[PDB]
Amino acid sequence: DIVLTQSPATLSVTPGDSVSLSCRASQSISNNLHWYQQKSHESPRLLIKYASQSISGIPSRFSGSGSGTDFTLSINSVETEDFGMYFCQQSNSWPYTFGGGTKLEIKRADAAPTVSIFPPSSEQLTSGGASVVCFLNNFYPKDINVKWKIDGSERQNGVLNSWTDQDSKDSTYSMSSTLTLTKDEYERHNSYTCEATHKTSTSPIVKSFNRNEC
Amino acid sequence: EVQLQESGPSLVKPSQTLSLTCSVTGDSVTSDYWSWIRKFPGNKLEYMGYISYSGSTYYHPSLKSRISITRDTSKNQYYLQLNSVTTEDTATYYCASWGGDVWGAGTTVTVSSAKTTAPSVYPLAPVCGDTTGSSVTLGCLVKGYFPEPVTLTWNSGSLSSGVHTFPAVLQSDLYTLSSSVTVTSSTWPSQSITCNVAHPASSTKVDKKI
Amino acid sequence: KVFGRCELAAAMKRHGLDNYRGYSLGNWVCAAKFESNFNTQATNRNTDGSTDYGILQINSRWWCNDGRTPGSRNLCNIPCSALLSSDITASVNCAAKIVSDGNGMNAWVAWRNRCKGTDVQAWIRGCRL
Repeated sequence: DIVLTQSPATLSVTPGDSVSLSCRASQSISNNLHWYQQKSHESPRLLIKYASQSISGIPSRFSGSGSGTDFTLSINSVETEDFGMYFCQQSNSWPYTFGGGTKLEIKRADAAPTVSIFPPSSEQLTSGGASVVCFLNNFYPKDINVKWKIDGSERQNGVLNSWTDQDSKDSTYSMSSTLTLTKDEYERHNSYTCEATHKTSTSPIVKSFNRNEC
Repeated sequence: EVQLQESGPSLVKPSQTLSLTCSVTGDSVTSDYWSWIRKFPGNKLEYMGYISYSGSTYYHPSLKSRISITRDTSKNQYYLQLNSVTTEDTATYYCASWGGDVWGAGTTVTVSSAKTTAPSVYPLAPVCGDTTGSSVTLGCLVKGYFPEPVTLTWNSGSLSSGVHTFPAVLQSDLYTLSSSVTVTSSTWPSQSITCNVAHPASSTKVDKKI
Repeated sequence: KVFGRCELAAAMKRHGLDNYRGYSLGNWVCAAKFESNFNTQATNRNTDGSTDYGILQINSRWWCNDGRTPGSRNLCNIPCSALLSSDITASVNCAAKIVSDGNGMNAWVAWRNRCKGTDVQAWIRGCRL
């Protein structure tokens, strides 16, 4: 099956900037390569067909080039409504296949996350469970690393993370990280920590609490 | 003037059959080749197959055997049948023209053996009520519900700024989600802040004062 | 426009027909030769009121709309006049859709009778493409 590799996986730009998205095929597909845009909560939209053919009704700022195994989708001065996902799809051979996509996101100034940690509620504990929650809000860029530590030991099991889409209001990102244990496990330990590493500082942001000495 | 629309069960149990209908309006179902494409979490698109004018079909080899695409010329609809599904078949399903110029809005189909389950709602407050700086962040943890979605508000909607409600994640077959709200330290605890969570599927709505 | 054999082979190659859905370029050059002698303006009227258009003689009853053909399906969603251009873009786009049906190139009777199974690559040998 033909594999389509898109690069970069993500790219952050300012409206007005021009960009070029790459799509490479594992086998030659001649001109049988198509470009789609898919914005949040919308269906895919065909932008360019057969590598470089224009489609009536698509803004002129979108153009495509390439042949064989190397293709490029170009956007002349990106507009505020152009942010979202872009995918390439080949129709040279069955099965038709899609590239992994390139995410076009809005560039803004870096911002460190505001971190808050929360112990298990009295109600969850009564029910026999124990979730420790950490919020990391309004940071930029999106890449960030969160590590949990219990009594000095890094903990991976029981950790679930969730990320919001880029914020419509301020173009930042937010994330929640939750460590879920049973009441018994939770009461067997004392120190609970969530550390966030972000490019806004070489020093990780550390939030913590001790179950036996609030 | 051609428009498409997917319809069918939003929930399918493991080992059972997934069925979707695509209603074509504006033109005949015999006026084009029609396809089914699905999108898995992580932005992974899969071209499931298509049915062309002669009635002939092409199916993705990874599916081959479990899939069938058919059409009804009288109702101007075409269909998708995917047998023996598993959790990995959970995705957003779209019907679209072979030319790619028209797409339905898409419909989510989740594969799970879970039964409707109301959420447990827990308050998230600072360790032993210690208010630090000039602002305070509180939260609400919604755990163990099925199926999605739930709607969460703060103070019945009267507290709407400084809120972050995160996408739900699957935890042992059930969904969990959280929401954080940030207010000035002069706001809380002087004024009560309550999380309201509604789960339509189970006809429940609970309030949790922080 | 009447194409030269190699000139068309190079154009069809640029338009993606070399190894499209398993068909080598030779099939398309040979098909074009028997359908229209490489003439983009070729037209043939049929008994049912339909007309074949272009270098690949595409029918107005199923594939394109000429605004005066009874039973028009317009499967390629294109006006037939687009299939008579010196620019083969429209004809190839349509051919690429026609051949995506299970019948493949058997859609072109001239191809079945004069090209299917032969040394179709002979049609592009000698060409510097």
